[PDB]
Amino acid sequence: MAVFGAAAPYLRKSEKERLEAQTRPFDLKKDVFVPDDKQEFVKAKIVSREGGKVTAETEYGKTVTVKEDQVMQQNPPKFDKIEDMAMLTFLHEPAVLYNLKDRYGSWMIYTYSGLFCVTVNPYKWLPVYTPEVVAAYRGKKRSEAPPHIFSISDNAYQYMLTDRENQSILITGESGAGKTVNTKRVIQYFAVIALEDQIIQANPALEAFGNAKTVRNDNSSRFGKFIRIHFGATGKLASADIETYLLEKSRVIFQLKAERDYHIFYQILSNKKPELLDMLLITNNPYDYAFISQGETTVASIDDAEELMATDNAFDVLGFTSEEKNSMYKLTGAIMHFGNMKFKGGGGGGGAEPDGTEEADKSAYLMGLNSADLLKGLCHPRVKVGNEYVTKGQNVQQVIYATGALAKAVYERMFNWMVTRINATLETKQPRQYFIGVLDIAGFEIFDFNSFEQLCINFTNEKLQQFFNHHMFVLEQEEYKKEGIEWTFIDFGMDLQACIDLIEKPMGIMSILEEECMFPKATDMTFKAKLFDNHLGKSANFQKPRNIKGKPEAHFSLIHYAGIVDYNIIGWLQKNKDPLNETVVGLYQKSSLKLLSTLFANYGKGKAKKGSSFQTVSALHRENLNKLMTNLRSTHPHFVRCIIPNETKSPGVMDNPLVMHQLRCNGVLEGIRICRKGFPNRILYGDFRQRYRILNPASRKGAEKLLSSLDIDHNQYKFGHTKVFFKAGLLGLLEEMRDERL
Amino acid sequence: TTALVCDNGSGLVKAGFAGDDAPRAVFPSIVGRPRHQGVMVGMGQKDSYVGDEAQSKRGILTLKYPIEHGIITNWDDMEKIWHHTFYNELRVAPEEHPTLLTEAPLNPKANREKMTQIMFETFNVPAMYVAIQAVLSLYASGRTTGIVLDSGDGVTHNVPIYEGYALPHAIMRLDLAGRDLTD
Amino acid sequence: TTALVCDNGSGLVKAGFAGDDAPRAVFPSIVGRPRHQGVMVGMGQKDSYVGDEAQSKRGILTLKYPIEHGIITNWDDMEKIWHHTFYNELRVAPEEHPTLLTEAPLNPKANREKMTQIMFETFNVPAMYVAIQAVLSLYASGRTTGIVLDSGDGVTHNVPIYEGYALPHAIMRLDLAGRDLTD
Ligand SMILES: Nc1ncnc2c1ncn2[C@@H]1O[C@H](COP(=O)(O)OP(=O)(O)O)[C@@H](O)[C@H]1O
Ligand SMILES: Nc1ncnc2c1ncn2[C@@H]1O[C@H](COP(=O)(O)OP(=O)(O)O)[C@@H](O)[C@H]1O
Ligand SMILES: [Mg+2]
Ligand SMILES: [Mg+2]
Repeated sequence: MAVFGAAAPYLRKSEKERLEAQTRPFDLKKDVFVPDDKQEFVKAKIVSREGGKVTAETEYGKTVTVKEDQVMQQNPPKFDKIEDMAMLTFLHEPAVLYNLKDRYGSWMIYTYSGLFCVTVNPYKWLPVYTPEVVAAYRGKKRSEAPPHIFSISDNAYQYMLTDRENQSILITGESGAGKTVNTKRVIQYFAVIALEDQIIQANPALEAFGNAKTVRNDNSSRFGKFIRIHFGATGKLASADIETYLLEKSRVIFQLKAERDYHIFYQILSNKKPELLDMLLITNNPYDYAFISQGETTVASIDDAEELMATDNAFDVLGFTSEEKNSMYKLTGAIMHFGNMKFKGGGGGGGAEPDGTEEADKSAYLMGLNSADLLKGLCHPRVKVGNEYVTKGQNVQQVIYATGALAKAVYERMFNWMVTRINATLETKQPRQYFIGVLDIAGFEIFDFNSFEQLCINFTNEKLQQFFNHHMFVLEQEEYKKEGIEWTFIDFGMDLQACIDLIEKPMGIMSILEEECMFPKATDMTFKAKLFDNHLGKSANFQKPRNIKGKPEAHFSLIHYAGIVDYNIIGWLQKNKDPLNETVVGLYQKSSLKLLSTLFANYGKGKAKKGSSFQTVSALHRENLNKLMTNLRSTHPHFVRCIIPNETKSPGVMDNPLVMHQLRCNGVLEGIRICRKGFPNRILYGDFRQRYRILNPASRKGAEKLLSSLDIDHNQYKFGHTKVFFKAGLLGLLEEMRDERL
Repeated sequence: TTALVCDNGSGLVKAGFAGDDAPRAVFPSIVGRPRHQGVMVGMGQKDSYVGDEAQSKRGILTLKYPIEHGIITNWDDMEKIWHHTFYNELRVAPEEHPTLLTEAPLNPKANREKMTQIMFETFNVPAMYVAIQAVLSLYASGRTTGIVLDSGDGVTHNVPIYEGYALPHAIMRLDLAGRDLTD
Repeated sequence: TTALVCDNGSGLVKAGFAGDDAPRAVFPSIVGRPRHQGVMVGMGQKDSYVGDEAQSKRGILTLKYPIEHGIITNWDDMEKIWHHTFYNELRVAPEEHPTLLTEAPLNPKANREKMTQIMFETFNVPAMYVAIQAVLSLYASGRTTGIVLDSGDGVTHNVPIYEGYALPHAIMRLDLAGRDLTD
């Protein structure tokens, strides 16, 4: 342990201290966990089990009584502070929480969770990250190396070198909890093992254009950032590539009441730069504008002035000039003014024509287009039929939807072009051999007012979890075939895929919504009725909603790996539509500004494309997810979990409900549940002998004789050649009879 | 796979893939035959000109319309029209594309029966469906009620639909159409 | 807790929580069925329109009253009416609410028995009571004597009450009511 220097304590405690802490009073019979009101569970001593009534004295001194059917044992001393949750003798939902709690009490930051890694961000500087530890750590395999990110990083590096296959790392956590600095130190580790400054310099542009304020977090990130770190032929760092996925467009136009839009607009409205405001003719009052005033106007999340200044400086020190920066600023201003458009139905005709044109005039001046041409295109889109062009009629609702779709599409194209430019600037001329992926995605966010965006996020998280379950099953089967202990071949995928099939497949909620928005007279009540007719009783995951503590509204509830989640239908139909206008795109391509580059291309065998009108956000999302899964599945994945310890900044203190929510959304409970149905406890015959042979004082025959005398049933264990597998109950019985033996 | 929407109509065949904003192929439903002898040897003129091509050679052909008022009267010509539409216009194999066909109200049942038989046997389309012009026209108009007056080149008919429910006893048909206007 | 006062009557269901000045939900007692087929697909029309909704779709529905003269003749329709009243007009679950029902004098005993059985079984109300439509009217007038003439839509009756003591031998019932006047 001397190798780990003075960071050794945090990395692991000394064996002497472990032995010293092992011995402390614990009666397994009546020291079991008890349900609590303030928290999910508390540590309390049960006086006795008087029928269905019990008396538990907790650390707070309460004498509350609980039902006898929800009592559950507690970890014995000899297995406390365990490094891996897979090895815990009794696997229970709050047991992991309490073990992590008491481990962070001793400041054990990093923990194994079978295939998972649990890392809680410390609030104080620690020597674990000193580069001396990095230098001296090389040469240790994952098994013996205690928990830390470096262990899995080195394991993946070794896999990529030897097995000759791509590896990927998946990080899960809330933005602002240390994810950025964690990625920074991980890339620093990779550099040490052989452009961190460039990545740090380029991040501000990314989070400035990709984060927005939500109720849970003031700096919530939405888009699925991804970074592929490439290497040379000789296993040396070569260069890095950056890609983005699953960027949400609904946030641009529609925002919840207590949430903000993207930070770009608020930052632009900063008064410390008057030149931009005056040259863009921007109204300094955010209330006047329509797109922003709907959501929360402003919060004390982050001072936008210096953040905007830093982003501008980072752009200035980047490869491109200031004319391009002015271009993005003016295009963002143009995106801002599309909300001032107004249209009035013609008195004598169904078609609706504009009433005001000053906003249209200034916008067209901004893009260098013609106001009359733009108004004609919006009002009278041209379409190609056969070999001739014809004009189509549009009403107020259709033109409003078209304007919203145009704004969302132009913003998405701006973001994609920015990402491509950043990638090109970061690109170096080194050869690109096998890469290491790094994936950051939004978590399984849960609200009391879940909506369409939350549904998409939850669906993506559920698909990711299903992938993780499949990967873990493959690893378990590989281990079983290696050990020759092979049973229960049923795959662990369909169990979670049952809910997936109710979303993406035809006749699913998403498909039904996509069809319904096409129907000319669809309404929310009709959509709910169609959902109920097609899924109530017929599906095993669709069920009625539930009303608790006066929740504002609930229409339907789904069962996920994270529990029961209810969604609100209201508002979904209006925002699902994304009907683009072709003639406006053609006009943009004809423009005299850089915009034409972003809208360069948009819509003997005769393949058929998709109509503009037949465009919905839900489909694109699905498509994007697919084109992600067809890529991420090509690499061996690795998982990293980050858990916030408390809502407050105070170190040490914890809020049990927050930890419960983090664990539920991270899928750790799902992993433990998948592990417990099999044989999670596996022990070598040497250790088993040296620890349990004193029970029957006197290797296949010896083990068989020893177990035959313990009244162990045949189905409670698996008898192998290298390791022996036991059930949790067997371990508990062995512990009890060891306690009575001594 | 993707669905295929073809409208024979009358005097103008228009076809395309489902989900598109406008039909890809639009051309007159005309079959032309040469009425002269032909003296040049080696060119090898074909015995039947079909579709828009017949317009180019309009001056040496006897143009015939396969359908008079909705009802098909020359089945071989209709087969030629459908073959041209499927192969020389859309360049797709109907073996893997369901076909939606449009047919006017109040027509002989033998017409639909023969249409479906030809589609299923000659072209082996995996599946097909037949719809009414009025319902589709109402669909395209973004409406669920109202009375729709469809007046093509073959027949003019009025169909009232209320809340997605038709009124068969109130459907009216009149044989006056564009062809009579031209005459 | 609170009690629900449902007055089925005939041709007009009126209901509301006890202690309110006036009934909260009033709507006709009719069940409408679509007598046409429907051409537009995907709308997913329900097979039965109940209550005030049927009044907005009179032109494509056939309307049936579940109550001819006080008595109930179509029990499924009446069950639909009760379900709509409990779950849509009032939006209150009847699991924890006693109910007070009203009916005319001199009605078949099977009607009352089946009403009670349906209310206890289908809806599982904690308790229920049945009253004469005349005694309640007398209560509402702030009186304790006199005769009350209750001329509804289904049946008319006269019930003399003196000092709170009803006189069964003098109760008179006549089947002429508003429906016959409409006819
Ligand atoms: N601009 C126009 N003005 C007057 N008549 C027209 C015009 N365009 C087309 N038509 C008439 O409409 C007919 C085409 O009808 P069409 O829509 O093809 O009917 P169907 O759908 O039954 O094939 C032509 O015969 C032509 O005479
Ligand atoms: N002002 C009025 N003039 C004429 N008829 C009326 C008037 N008000 C109500 N009615 C008739 O009374 C009937 C409603 O009777 P109602 O009191 O609902 O009986 P019940 O209580 O048995 O339902 C209707 O059919 C209607 O024709
Ligand atoms: Mg037609
Ligand atoms: Mg009455």
